Amino acid sequence: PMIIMEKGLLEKYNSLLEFFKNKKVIVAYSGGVDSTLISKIASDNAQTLAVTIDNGFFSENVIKKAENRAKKYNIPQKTIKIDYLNEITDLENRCYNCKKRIAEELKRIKNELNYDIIVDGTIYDDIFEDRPGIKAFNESNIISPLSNLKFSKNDVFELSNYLKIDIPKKDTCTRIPISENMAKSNLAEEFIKLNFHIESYLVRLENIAIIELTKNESEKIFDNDSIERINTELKKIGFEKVVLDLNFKG
Amino acid sequence: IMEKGLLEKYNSLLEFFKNKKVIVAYSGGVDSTLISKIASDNAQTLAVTIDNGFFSENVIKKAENRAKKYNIPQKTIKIDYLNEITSKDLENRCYNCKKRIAEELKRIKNELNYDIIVDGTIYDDIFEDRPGIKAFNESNIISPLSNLKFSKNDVFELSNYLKIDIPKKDTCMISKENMAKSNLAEEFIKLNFHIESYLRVRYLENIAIIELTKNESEKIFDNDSIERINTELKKIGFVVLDLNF
Ligand SMILES: Nc1ncnc2c1ncn2[C@@H]1O[C@H](COP(=O)(O)OP(=O)(O)NP(=O)(O)O)[C@@H](O)[C@H]1O
Ligand SMILES: Nc1ncnc2c1ncn2[C@@H]1O[C@H](COP(=O)(O)OP(=O)(O)NP(=O)(O)O)[C@@H](O)[C@H]1O
Repeated sequence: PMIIMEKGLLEKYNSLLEFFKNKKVIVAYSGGVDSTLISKIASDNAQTLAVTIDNGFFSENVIKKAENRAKKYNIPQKTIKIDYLNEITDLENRCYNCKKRIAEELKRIKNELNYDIIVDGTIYDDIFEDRPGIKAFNESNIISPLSNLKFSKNDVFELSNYLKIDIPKKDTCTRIPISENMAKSNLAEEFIKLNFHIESYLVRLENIAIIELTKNESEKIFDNDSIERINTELKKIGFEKVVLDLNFKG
Repeated sequence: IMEKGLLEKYNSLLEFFKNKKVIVAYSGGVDSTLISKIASDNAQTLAVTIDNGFFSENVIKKAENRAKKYNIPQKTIKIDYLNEITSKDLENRCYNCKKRIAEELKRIKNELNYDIIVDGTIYDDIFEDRPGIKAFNESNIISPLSNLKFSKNDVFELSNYLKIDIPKKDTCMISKENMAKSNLAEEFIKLNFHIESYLRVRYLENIAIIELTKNESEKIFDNDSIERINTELKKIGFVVLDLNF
């Protein structure tokens, strides 16, 4: 080994090295950190083409940055345009259908170019979240090696740094109280107070319920049952997320 | 409008727009849709969307379709801003970039011999740090929602009273210091509490949002863990746990 890194990450990296060997690899490339990492590893070790599908959901600035970032790392890259907007397909089934249309090109591109595999930049952390398009890519036989090797996001950052891939800066363009929300707050307090016998002092932003409380009550909510009930019911009041302050007051 | 406060703001807008030719800096978002619709119902109005390459086609199309839906006259003007190197600070890149939009809006106002340019900045916005607000002011672009002290709730309420739909979430939908802070928080909790499975630390406004699976959740439940995790994730300078596992 030419880099010294933790054995866990080194095994994952080595698995990637062997997997790409002697393959012609189409990489589904979005320009982000995750798909940049695997594009660079593939291109350093195999005949590789990073393919960006421009379906109208990425601005020119984002597309240009992805192209310049591939050139910077000597990753062969092409941007292929589809007019997906004019071919519409449902309620968020757009996610699956939008991603499926991206998956369907690339599979066309892989067959036209007689390449061997398509890989993407989906990581292990991603498959625990609600991302419908992961199904859509699997249905086109697009492999997620970072997910197969159980890459966390931390593993992506560390491996990127070892391979001297810069984390891209933010476009952005920082810091971000009325009362309906006083009503939601109080009813959330009243609900938990009445149901968990939370006599002691205890719900605070952007429709997110921030709960504060003391240690003695804290042992009561630890059972998942409570949390499952507390998360659904404080969302019935319309809070989109329920969250608990780990700063237990005196 | 069941509220006199909101009724007064609305009436102030109607009175100000009467008999004026109004250019609206229109992005398709809730705020500039609200003032475009009020201008458009009460005055000769043109909603202008500047396509500078930082908005996707989908966003442009949705703004155009949203204008058509509410009978707001609308035009998308494309500029090739990306080809111009004029700024190099993240606050001067914003400022100079927004200046380029403002300058295009001012060109259109003079060419069409219109009277005023208004935008959708609200009162809440001016307390946050957004560089381009300076740039629009320097082109004499007015912020009526800010001048009348619209909060975010006032916009939502007035929109509902005027039957403007609040747009749904976009399909399938961050500095280096905060990526770094988050990453160190994950590393800390994973290594210390044997969180083999999924663990992530989301950051909003320097607040640590911890995410994890049900099976791992049993590990952190004891007060001891939370006391240590709350102090140490503040050592990084951020602490709260998302109850939706
Ligand atoms: N327009 C696109 N063209 C090509 N590949 C794409 C495109 N959009 C997404 N992908 C791929 O699909 C993967 C998963 O999509 P997504 O759920 O949006 O993850 P992601 O957060 O964008 N990953 P990344 O941006 O590379 O760090 C990405 O890592 C890319 O490999
Ligand atoms: N591309 C654009 N073309 C025309 N006007 C624009 C454009 N982008 C922004 N504006 C105007 O500038 C105002 C303030 O900019 P900004 O705060 O970035 O937009 P925004 O849509 O209000 N985002 P947000 O306040 O977070 O909802 C908008 O309300 C619009 O009136």
